[PDB]
Amino acid sequence: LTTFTFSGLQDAPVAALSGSIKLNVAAKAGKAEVTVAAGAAKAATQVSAAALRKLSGSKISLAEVARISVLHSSIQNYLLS
Amino acid sequence: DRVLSLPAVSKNQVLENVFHTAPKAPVEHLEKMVSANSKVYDALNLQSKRVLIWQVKPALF
Repeated sequence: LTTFTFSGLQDAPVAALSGSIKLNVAAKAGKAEVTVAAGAAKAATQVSAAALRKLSGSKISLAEVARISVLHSSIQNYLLS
Repeated sequence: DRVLSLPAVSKNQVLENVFHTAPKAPVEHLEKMVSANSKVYDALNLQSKRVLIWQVKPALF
């Protein structure tokens, strides 16, 4: 990712697409009313329009944890398939 | 020449032309396919101690 991102609470998802997890947001003039539930749990938090802009400040930077290599695991995966 | 009116085919030759092959036991299929499906269980279960799922689709931490 770049050091500056310009996404969040503008043309965001206002609804979920599955049947397994229920999302609905109330995008108000300043903030959003995000309330989500996935089966047995409930979650209702408050985010602002500048709260998602702070989210991409530190990046996650995922990486494969492989036994030998990502290359070797890809070749082994092809041999398994 | 009383011996030439006996059957010339010996009891040995009857016992080797009747029981020609050692027959397959039915438990051999069980023990062989169990000793190979133990390897199918070991590599491919998600509860084995040596699963291949971390050597094949590594992780994303």
